[PDB]
Amino acid sequence: ILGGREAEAHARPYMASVQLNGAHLCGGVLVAEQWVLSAAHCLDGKVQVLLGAHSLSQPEPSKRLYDVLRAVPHPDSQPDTIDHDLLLLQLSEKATLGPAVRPLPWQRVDRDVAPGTLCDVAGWGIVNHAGRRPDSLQHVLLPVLDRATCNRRTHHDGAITERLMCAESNRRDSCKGDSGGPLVCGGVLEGVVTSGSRVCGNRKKPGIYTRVASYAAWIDSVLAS
Ligand SMILES: C[C@@H](NC(=O)[C@@H]1C[C@H]2C[C@H]2N1C(=O)Cn1nc(C(N)=O)c2ccncc21)c1cccc(Cl)c1F
Repeated sequence: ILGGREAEAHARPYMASVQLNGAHLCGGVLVAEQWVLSAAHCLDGKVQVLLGAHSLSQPEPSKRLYDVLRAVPHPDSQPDTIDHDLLLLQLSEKATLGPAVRPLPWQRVDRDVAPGTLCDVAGWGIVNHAGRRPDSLQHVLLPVLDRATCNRRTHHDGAITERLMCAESNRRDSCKGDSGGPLVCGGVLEGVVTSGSRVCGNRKKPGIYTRVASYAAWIDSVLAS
């Protein structure tokens, strides 16, 4: 997260770190007892999910690392595109829920949110241009950027489909390692940080997030498998 601040520890109990050989790979979001939603491009290394965490490195009572029974990339995702950029990770078992570990309800109405709606993105992604990686969860409050402005020639030039949304990227932004993490608006999961490479912190190139409501049938179908 560029230009953010350290998040209050365990105040987002749905935040997950998707890990590869015990190193942070992507954000994720606990959406069901046994399921973490993330981004398609995040993923034969050992993939785990860390829940209840603030620090990646430090012992915390709430911290628990879950093996993953199944990784289910969206079957229409493709490298070289950020369409359908979701990933569902079935944990080994139902996560132990408590104050620091709780599923986040996700948006089912497939309608756009208000322009400028202040949403919250958290992650363990890079925090500056040199690539400094934070130990502790960061977050940033970002206003939603309407899709029309996001698609202007000087911006993302028509690339933003109705299944995607944008937020402002003006020095504050998601960045590398934030992919797969939550964009939370009005207390509900609205979007998932995309996981294609993109410039961070450039106000002319907004952050892109996948609209979970647009993918309800997919999510429902995979969570009930
Ligand atoms: C392990 C490795 N993880 C990744 O590269 C993940 C894993 C794989 C999906 C792709 N990834 C991304 O981040 C993709 N991505 N998304 C955004 C975005 N939306 O702004 C972005 C902007 C710029 N470049 C890549 C970007 C990592 C390297 C260094 C530090 C950290 Cl903290 C870290 F996690």
